[PDB]
Amino acid sequence: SDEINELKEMVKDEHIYDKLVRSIAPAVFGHEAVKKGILLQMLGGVHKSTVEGIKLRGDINICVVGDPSTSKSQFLKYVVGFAPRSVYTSGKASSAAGLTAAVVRDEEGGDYTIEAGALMLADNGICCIDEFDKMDISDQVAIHEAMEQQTISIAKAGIHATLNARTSILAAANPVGGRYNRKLSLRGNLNMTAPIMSRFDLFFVILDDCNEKIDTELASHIVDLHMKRDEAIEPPFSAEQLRRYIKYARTFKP
Amino acid sequence: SKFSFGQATPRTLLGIIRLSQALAKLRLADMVDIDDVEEALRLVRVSKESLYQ
Amino acid sequence: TGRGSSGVGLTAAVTTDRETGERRLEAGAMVLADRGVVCIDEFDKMTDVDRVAIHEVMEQQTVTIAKAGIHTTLNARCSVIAAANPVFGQYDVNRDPHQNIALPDSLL
Amino acid sequence: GNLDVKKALLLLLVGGVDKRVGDGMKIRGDINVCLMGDPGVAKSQLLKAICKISPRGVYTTGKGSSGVGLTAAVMKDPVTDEMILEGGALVLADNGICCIDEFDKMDESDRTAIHEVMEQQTISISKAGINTTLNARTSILAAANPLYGRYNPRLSPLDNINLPAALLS
Amino acid sequence: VRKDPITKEWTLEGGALVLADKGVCLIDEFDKMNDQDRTSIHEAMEQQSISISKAGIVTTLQARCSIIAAANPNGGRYNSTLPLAQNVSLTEPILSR
Amino acid sequence: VEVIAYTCDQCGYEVFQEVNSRTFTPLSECTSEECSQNQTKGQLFMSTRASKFSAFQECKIQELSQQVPVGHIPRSLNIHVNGT
Amino acid sequence: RFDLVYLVLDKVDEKNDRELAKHLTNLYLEVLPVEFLTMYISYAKEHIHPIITEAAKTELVRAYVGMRKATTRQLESMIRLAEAHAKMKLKNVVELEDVQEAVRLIRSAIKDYATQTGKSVIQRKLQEDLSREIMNVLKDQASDSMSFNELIKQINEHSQDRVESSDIQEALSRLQQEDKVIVLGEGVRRSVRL
Repeated sequence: SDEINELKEMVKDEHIYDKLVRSIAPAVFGHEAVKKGILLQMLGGVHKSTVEGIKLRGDINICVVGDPSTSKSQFLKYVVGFAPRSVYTSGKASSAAGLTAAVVRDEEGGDYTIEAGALMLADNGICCIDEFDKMDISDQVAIHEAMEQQTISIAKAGIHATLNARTSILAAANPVGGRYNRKLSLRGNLNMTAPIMSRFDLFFVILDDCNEKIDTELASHIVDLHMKRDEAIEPPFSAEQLRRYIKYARTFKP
Repeated sequence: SKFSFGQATPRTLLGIIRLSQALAKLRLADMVDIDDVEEALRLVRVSKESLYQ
Repeated sequence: TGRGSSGVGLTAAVTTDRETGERRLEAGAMVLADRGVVCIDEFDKMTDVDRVAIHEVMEQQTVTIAKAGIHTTLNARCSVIAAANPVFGQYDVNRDPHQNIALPDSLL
Repeated sequence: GNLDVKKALLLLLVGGVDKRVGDGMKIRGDINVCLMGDPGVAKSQLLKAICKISPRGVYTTGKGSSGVGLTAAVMKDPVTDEMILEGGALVLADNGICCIDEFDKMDESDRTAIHEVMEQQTISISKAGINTTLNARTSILAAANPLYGRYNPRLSPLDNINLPAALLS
Repeated sequence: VRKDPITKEWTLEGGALVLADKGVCLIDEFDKMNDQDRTSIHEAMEQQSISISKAGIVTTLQARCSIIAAANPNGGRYNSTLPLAQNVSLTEPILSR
Repeated sequence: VEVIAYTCDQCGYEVFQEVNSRTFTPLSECTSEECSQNQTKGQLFMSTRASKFSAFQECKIQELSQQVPVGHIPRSLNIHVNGT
Repeated sequence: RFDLVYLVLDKVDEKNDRELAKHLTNLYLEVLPVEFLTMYISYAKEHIHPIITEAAKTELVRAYVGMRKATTRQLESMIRLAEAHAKMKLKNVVELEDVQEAVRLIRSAIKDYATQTGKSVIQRKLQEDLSREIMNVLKDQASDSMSFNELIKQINEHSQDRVESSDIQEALSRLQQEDKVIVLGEGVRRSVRL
């Protein structure tokens, strides 16, 4: 086609690093720092590693903390229709199943069968899950096991099971008061334990301000969005022609 | 919060109309008046404060 | 001996098909108790499901059941003899004499 | 004694149509009186003796027809036509006396069951078999037993009844 | 003890240890479920070759298994100058095996 | 059922029989007097309106629970109805 | 997740409760259609899908810049009922004056919040003085030993602005996270050292 030729022209550009970061999602304005991160999560890295032993990390996992009812929800709404087969859960159902992988009882002649849960089906998928504060303490070591090596193990009331569900998590929890302290550190406002922080990368905390200029421009930025038709913003790439572009990007090994 | 309940609902007001015509039904001499409903509030005051002894 | 499986005063609809076409409400433990005495132990070391049964047979002489079959009021003249133990050792004198076992006062 | 309470009941044994409303304004009728207290005069045969001589007023207790089997349901039957709509009390004692005892018994189903008749006209079977709804026109006479020993009158009330929203409004 | 089908009997189905004759388990810090199963692994070494009789047969299998573990102190490795009973949440006897 | 009527739509001779217990069997078609005994026999089948039918209803009894002895539980019994 | 709330009011209110009695005084003795309005809306929901012009957006930003004197949750929903009221009263096109009744309802929505969860006035003082009561005894005591009988008899009576036991148990779980202390039952503890 010419679309296979379209990549060969588009791979020979120069500013496409900046073209990509400007063309992510119209539901946010500003903050290029968070935009650079979610793109790198969207693509994959390397996973091939040393001979006879450890498989290393497959990817990067990046969370974002911030005050709720703000621009945090927009990326979450953005990726689940944009990513390949990526699923979304809230994780409040922490005792029955789902997040916590939990065996079902006997039914129609079989006890000890495997269960669902939006964790072991993030194969080529970037699962997303929020609100880490409001669950219990038992899952907080369970997904902690799910982070370091890409498998999980279970031997609950039945034989042992080793399922290798390689994953790529992405989170958005809440601060301890809704408002972020400034003079202090994030060690108090993380509202988690210590070793899962170091098991993670950095969160790129979203700050806010009551400034008399930034509100009006965000007001004008939001009113053209929920216009019935004012599509005057030009992202230089489409949804699909970005989608095949990263599908050209994945197949190397630098 | 010592003894009493209720904060004077109209649901209590409509009920006191309900039992009045009920007692006007059993003792029908076609006398739906002040004395007939005086039998009615006679019962709500003795049902209430049964705990004050 | 006061082992409190459900069957202390009931049937649990055990029929065993009685030669292909006969269903029988087999007498658990009240056909022996009639005009006699019984004794059971360990009241507080029991579940809930026996305590609801000893409620009925004390307020009323009869049990009546319809499990997968027939409603039937069969009569019973029983008289229990109890045996329980206090909970917190020798704590009877330094506290209230009442609530000292704190099983429901439906029976007390 | 107690001529006050024996007078409070005879008015409710006649009832009567509240108001022929005509338009779609289904008004509340058939008020319900509840009792409480722990006498030793065997309070059960005080109330239930009234029920066994009053018209169409069916007896019930805590065991048996609980708040899930208070309405009708579908069950097992003999080798003849199974999955019939076997009932409890309220699908058969419509417009009468629902004389209940033992209010602390099987409350996980009963606390739904008392609101659904105090709410007008939603006695139904919201099962996986059907979604049909039948009438609701019956008075309620309740006797709640207290907590352990005596109800302490110097203490706060509602220490022994567990439904604030069903009572004070 | 996995239960029977309709014309069957209450048989005996092993789990982890009776498979693993020379292997590996893990107990680090499942803090809630610590008191549940720790009364079943520190009698695998003490009363070595352990089996049990719940609601069935009274037998005893053989399991000369090996245990390794990767426990995790509450926070940092030197949470105190104070000793190991202050550091880990385990008590003495299960630690002493 | 108390009476029967099979028609073979050739002779119209309705064969009658007494009703036995709750299971019975229809007969053949070459048994009659006119539609039989030839090379062609009318093939029998039933008839509704020419078959008089009765009433029937089953019930079970128990005991008064006052004349029962101190021992065993009471038992049931089967009863039938006929006539009206 | 909800846009605007409301609470109903109640008082003694003698002129109105008497008037409310007059309503129930009536309705016992002896166009408001039943279908005509129902077919009026069920036609009018999917047939005409109305527009939006600049005549609303100029006043719309004029509202919020004085409102800043949530952030955008309130802004997304405030046009939707502004659209639907324009969709209701004039079943053709946009309105420019439909927004005064939009700001009429949401101004009554924020009347319910004049007076911990979305508030921090108690949370600008509770974290401060609780960060003071650690540093004093840890400069008096050579150890990190702090028993349970001391802390009830130290911080319940220094000030009467804090509740007794409803928030002191949750006061220490964040210090469990902030490299200060540890829990050892309803007794002895273990604190931070240098």
